[PDB]
Amino acid sequence: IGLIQFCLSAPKTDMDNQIVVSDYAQMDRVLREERAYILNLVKQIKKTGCNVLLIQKSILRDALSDLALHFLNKMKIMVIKDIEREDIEFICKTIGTK
Amino acid sequence: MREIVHIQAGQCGNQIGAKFWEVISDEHGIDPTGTYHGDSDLQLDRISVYYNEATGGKYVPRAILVDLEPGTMDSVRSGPFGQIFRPDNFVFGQSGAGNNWAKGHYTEGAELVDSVLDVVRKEAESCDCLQGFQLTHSLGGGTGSGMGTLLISKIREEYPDRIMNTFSVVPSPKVSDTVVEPYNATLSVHQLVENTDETYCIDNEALYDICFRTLKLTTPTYGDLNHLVSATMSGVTTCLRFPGQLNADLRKLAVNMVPFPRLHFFMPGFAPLTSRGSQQYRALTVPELTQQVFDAKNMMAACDPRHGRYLTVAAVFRGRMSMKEVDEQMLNVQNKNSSYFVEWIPNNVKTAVCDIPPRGLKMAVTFIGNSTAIQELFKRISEQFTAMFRRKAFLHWYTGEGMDEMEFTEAESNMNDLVSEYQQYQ
Amino acid sequence: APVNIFKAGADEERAETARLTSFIGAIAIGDLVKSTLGPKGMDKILLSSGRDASLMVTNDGATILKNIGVDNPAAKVLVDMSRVQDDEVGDGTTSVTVLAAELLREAESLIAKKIHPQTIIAGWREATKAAREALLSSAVDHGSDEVKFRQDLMNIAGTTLSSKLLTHHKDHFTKLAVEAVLRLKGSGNLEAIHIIKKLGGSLADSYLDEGFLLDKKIGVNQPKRIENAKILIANTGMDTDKIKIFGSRVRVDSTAKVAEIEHAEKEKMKEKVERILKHGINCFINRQLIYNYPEQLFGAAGVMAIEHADFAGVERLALVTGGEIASTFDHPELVKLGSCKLIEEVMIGEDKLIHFSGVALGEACTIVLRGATQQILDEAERSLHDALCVLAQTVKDSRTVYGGGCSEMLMAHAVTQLANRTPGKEAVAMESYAKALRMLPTIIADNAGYDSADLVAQLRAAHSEGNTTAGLDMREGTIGDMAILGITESFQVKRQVLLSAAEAAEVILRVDNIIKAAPRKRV
Amino acid sequence: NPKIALLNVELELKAEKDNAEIRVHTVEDYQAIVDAEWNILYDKLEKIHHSGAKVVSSKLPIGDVATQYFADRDMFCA
Ligand SMILES: Nc1ncnc2c1ncn2[C@@H]1O[C@H](COP(=O)(O)OP(=O)(O)O)[C@@H](O)[C@H]1O
Ligand SMILES: [Mg+2]
Repeated sequence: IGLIQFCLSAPKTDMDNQIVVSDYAQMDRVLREERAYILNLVKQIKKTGCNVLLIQKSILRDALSDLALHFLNKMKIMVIKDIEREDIEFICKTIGTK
Repeated sequence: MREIVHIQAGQCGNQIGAKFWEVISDEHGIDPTGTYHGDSDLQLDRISVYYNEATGGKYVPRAILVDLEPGTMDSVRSGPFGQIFRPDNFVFGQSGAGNNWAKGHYTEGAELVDSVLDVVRKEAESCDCLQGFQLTHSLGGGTGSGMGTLLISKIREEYPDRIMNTFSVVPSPKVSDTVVEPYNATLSVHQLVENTDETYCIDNEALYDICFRTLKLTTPTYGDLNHLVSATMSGVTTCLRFPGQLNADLRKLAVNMVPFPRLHFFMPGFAPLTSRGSQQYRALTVPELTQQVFDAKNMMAACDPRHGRYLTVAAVFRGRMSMKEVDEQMLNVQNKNSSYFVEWIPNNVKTAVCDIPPRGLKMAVTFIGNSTAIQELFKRISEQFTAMFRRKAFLHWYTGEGMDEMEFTEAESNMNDLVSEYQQYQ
Repeated sequence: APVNIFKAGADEERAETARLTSFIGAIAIGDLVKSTLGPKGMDKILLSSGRDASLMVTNDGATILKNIGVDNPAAKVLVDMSRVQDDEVGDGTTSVTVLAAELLREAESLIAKKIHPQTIIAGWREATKAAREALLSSAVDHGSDEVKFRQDLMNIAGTTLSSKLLTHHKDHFTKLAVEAVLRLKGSGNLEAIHIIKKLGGSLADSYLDEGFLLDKKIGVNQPKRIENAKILIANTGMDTDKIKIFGSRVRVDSTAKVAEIEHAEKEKMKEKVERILKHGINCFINRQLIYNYPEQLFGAAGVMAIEHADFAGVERLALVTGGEIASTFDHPELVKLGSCKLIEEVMIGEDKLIHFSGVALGEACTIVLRGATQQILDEAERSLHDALCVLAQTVKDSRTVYGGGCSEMLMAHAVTQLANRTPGKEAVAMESYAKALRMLPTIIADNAGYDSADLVAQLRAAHSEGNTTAGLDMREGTIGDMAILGITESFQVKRQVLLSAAEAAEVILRVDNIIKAAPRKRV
Repeated sequence: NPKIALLNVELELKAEKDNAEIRVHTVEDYQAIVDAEWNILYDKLEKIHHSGAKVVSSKLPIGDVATQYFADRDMFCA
């Protein structure tokens, strides 16, 4: 079991971020690079050796996107969302995660 | 230039439209029988936008009043300053709509809308540069949905490129008038997201609790209802009717209100809301009125902005004030309450001001902006549309005039597609 | 002005009901808090009509008058008088209210004697000038020989806490109040003594902590206790900085560059934590909130992280550890760190608090008030606040006078000696000033149930021939020596009782017309 | 013997054309824009100076910057 406080979604920063599209092939470089971004996040999770993920409940941005949900199901990984921020003290003392 | 012809079509459109010109004739100082009573170019320059000057000094409002009822529009004939319009801007209808969408399109609309288009043509002769049209109607009305949906489609055959700023009175989730109100609300919006660009949402029955709690009215009526709606109508057309530093007409409002053209349902409102006795015992400052529009106490519709997220925020102030304090106050809310605003827009709240004070109030602001508050209201309309159509209740009232069972199926598929259209960024 | 009234909804009165409403409204304020004066006086319970009434029992006269909401115009002068007495010296707010009311009660007796009210004002100015010389000549200073000054400080806290709810706790709460100001070793800031109120246990279970207590417990995966640590606090932002450039966006051409920017954002947030741990610390206190990304960095290095203590909580940690705020981390040789011995977590009332045991240069305290109900904890906090404020000014002004009714008989004797050396116009006003000063030992004697007609008469006969330290003994109900029993008060507290009551009674007595305007929203 | 300058201009720092968007790409040019906003206002004050106009009158408001500049150069404004 691993407790993850990172949001497996599209890349966004705390500052205002925008994508400028001014080319025909630039629309292909937006969708295919977003799929290659979260695939490096799933393969970093899968090569660690965990099977149960506990994602903290995010409010500002989306914690687990629909693109990230499909890669974690093919890696045979049980994903649990909506873990509250006040409950992470009880989880890390019980299972022993960080 | 940039002339706008006003079309008040429907039973609820003429009641709002009767007090819509009472605010414009009082703020501009336009005499109904004289020439003018203005003071400078803040009021006398923008007369030609909404009025056509006749020979001699008499001003005529660019307004078309459409109604399928003789008795309803007779109050705007010789009532509260209703003798100032053109005589051909009083198109009566001897056959009532009967709160039916199919009757106003195929029976009443097949014989009247060729004559209603002639009134827009005669008004456009005095327009040197037509900016667009506005349309005030209702979803729970027969003429507002019959002569509001068919009129907005035939006007695109002659004006395909001009902008549109429709005003829609949404039905109430609290009380109901008839069981065909989910039928009339689904059919009118289904042809409204097709080729329009602006549509507001005003709930009249939701304002009865605002007048009872805030405006201190014991027994409200329709006369007290349309008073604060006219303050919301004048707040949007403030920089359009008065010059200033933050120049933003309807052409600049059509772009900076919607990032996407389909999700064009806004939530109008204004601030402050004072009674007739407690108004003079209250001071109005810049952070007082700017922080009141975001709460749920200043909404014109039965919605909840405390569980939603906005996309574009525009505010127009009334009075000579320092507009640099508006941007600094709203930027501090975007950092502590970032779940309610947009994360990639550095200036979400736009600024607008004029130098003309309103009637009664000293300072006043209006709230124009879209959010996900229309998403929770569109689910209740499709919920009532699902239970009535599955039993096929009262379908012979619609299919007997020219509709079919496949007409409601396509009206249900795309209206539920609009629910998933707002469900992406929620 | 009543005849042919030129007002709309406003009314007034001149010289008939003006002084009538002023004397009724001021005596009823003084007779209200009359039963709360002295070491045997009862307390009041303040309640509202509803809508979160929030009952708050108080014996101090300032907290009673600031919440009652008197509608009388002249009574608001005595209400505001007790507010200034709590803000300056923090004691004698009940004593200055009865004394200002007993002056106007004697001024009501001069109504039927046809005495001019300006003669009473000029007669009381000479009476107050003679009363300042009685307290100034009887003040006992304390310079060197500090073993008698610490005994004198316990007599100040023993006199203040005797008139409060802490009656049979003078063996404990006196040491909790004297040693709290004694651990300040400087200015009386009155904010380093953080009082924590917890339910459960009796008032004898309350204690003064040798270190410091805090909330917002140490992280998630961080150590709970580090021995011999270096405490470094901060007042900087940890995550989601948005650093001081309003109108700055990330305008890129592809989503692969957004992944490089957000990795560069987390590298600069990691580099900020790496500049913190170069000092060689084990604990971290931030005034702002600490998010999840720097929390993992402090937990991996074995460093504590206390997030969002208080705005004034980092000031108490800076006074109890001997460090600095250190909001910028770019010079490790110019940042002073704190010192401690144990940062273990203690449990007080089923709540884990962070105990900073064994801190160096600890000029801050933490009083852990434990009571039976919340009404006792709200009363014992105000009772300790009325005791710590006098000791914070006694260390700045070491002049003390003998209380317990002894100071008022010395003040009334100096007025009576000069009342016989004046002509008969102002001598009657000075005799009423001396009778009002003798009412303050009369209210204390009658609250216990003693014979107030004889004990004040014995105090007047004692002070007439010697006996400058003779006062009222409330223990047995007789006359005793105040220097032997050890019932003393501060000079600045007793001076503000005399001076503010004479100035407030000067304002109300000089009012001959009360013209009240038309109120708003009252019909 | 003073000279009076009658103006219809704003002597404030926040004089904006209400539609200007200064998009910058680097921090070396970002500081040059902030230095340019002060040099626009200070160039107008140098035109009022070196002319003898010790008394300045304007129907438009004047901020704290141009008020303190005339106090250092011993000039009056309104
Ligand atoms: N041990 C004691 N012996 C005699 N008198 C005492 C003793 N303790 C307190 N008093 C008297 O009780 C009075 C309490 O006054 P208090 O209500 O504390 O005034 P304030 O409200 O201004 O603080 C003091 O004036 C003091 O003279
Ligand atoms: Mg006291």
